[PDB]
Amino acid sequence: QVQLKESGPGLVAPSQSLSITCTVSGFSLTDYGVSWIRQPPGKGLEWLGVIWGGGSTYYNSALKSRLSISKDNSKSQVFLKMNSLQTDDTAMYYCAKPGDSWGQGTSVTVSSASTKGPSVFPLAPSSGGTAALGCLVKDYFPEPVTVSWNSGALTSGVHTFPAVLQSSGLYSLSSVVTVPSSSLGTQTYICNVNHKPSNTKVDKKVEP
Amino acid sequence: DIVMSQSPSSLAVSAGEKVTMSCKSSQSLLNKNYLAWYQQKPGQSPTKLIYWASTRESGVPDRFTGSGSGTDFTLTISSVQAEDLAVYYCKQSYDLPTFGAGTKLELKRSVAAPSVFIFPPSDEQLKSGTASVVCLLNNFYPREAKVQWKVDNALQSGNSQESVTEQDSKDSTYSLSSTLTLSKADYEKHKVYACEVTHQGLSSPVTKSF
Repeated sequence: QVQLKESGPGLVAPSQSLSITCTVSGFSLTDYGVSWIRQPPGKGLEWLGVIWGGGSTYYNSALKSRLSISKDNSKSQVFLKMNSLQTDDTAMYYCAKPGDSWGQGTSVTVSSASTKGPSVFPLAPSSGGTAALGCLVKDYFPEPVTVSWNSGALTSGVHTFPAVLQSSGLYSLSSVVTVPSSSLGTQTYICNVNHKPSNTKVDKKVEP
Repeated sequence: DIVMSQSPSSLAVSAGEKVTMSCKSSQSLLNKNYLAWYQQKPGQSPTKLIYWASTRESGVPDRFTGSGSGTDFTLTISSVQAEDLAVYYCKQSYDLPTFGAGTKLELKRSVAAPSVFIFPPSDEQLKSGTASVVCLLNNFYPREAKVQWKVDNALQSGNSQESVTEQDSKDSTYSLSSTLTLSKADYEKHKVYACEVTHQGLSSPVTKSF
């Protein structure tokens, strides 16, 4: 079954150029059109463009001039190129195929600032009937992370908070999971924290 | 481009209710109406629900009803579940596709008190001369809480930030983190750390503390 996978930088400088590729499997691009949609944080969906089978490309009127969509059937790939990026262009970027399935999306932040990986500190459990624990993901930039527990295995009771801005202008969040106090001794909990844009992968033993 | 006008922008609704949301288009969509409806769950990654106005997508429930024609369209949910908590977008495809601004459908539900957990700074972090103390408010409704920190009975201000989750997809509740930030210095000088939480679903304020 069809899947689409986007890949792109995560952070880019204003006025520079953006490149995202969508790698597609489970269908052939001679047969299907792939379109691009972006979503700026807290805003709605905006349609960027599409490339048809023998594409033949159409764009979004407003952005038409800044934008090029091309593809490579052979490599099973579609490219989105955008230039003179402003901070307005900060969005989650998706590619998409009765229709119709979307990629996960790639977060793209336009800022002149540089990348910083997160520090991860454990939120350790202590002294009704259930207990919380967690990890603190402090000062990183840009979005996002992308926190999990036991490399997938744990997904219920888990909350991962939206990133908040520090006065430093860096982001931080916490990821907590609830468990029963009983399980605390015998069960072991590790949080796996990824920050694509800085190439940081961290795992943390969370002990009582 | 064709302007796509969606309404209302937001909808608060108990799980029992039937809800209906409109999407008008500055121009007509008929050649088949090229109107589509999308659903975006707390990200996620939007899924297409309905095309040509009224025909649903594969594996999509019978509760989702698309209707209307030419210029005025409707999306209906018959008995909204908690899992339907999402934002819904319409897309015209007749021209260069454009989306409406969207309708956030929030779930209403009964008042639920928060369970409150507190977390001292980790030894690892303290070796960096900073101290984050965390107070967690689990699974509550409404959104929608006062969190107050006290160090050694001394009320705090300007030294905390809060993050609220999106409403839960299965029970419609919120969770909240409050985070006190201090220097290793200010922290080590003091012994007792408390968050006091007041909330609608709480007879009197609850304080967790170490």
